[PDB]
Amino acid sequence: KPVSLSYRCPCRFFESHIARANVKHLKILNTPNCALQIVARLKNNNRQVCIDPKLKWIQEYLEKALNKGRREEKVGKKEKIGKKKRQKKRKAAQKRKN
Repeated sequence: KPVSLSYRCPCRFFESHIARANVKHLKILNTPNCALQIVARLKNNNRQVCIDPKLKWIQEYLEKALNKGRREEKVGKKEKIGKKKRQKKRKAAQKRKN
């Protein structure tokens, strides 16, 4: 492979052999808009490593990661998260009664 300019994400390219039974505390790194990085600590090795996002057991975990890396895609319609610019959208829930 030729040497790229300086494109680099927090984690380098991940391992497509890592197992769920071989991994410890598992986290996904929120990159620049990079390939979501599954950062894992190896259960036996103790070493930090990244899991391949396309791994068949990872795809399931990815769903979890998708629930983590969620932006203003819906957020229902009663929750006005609040921004610091413009805010031309209005999500009101003035019917507080339950």
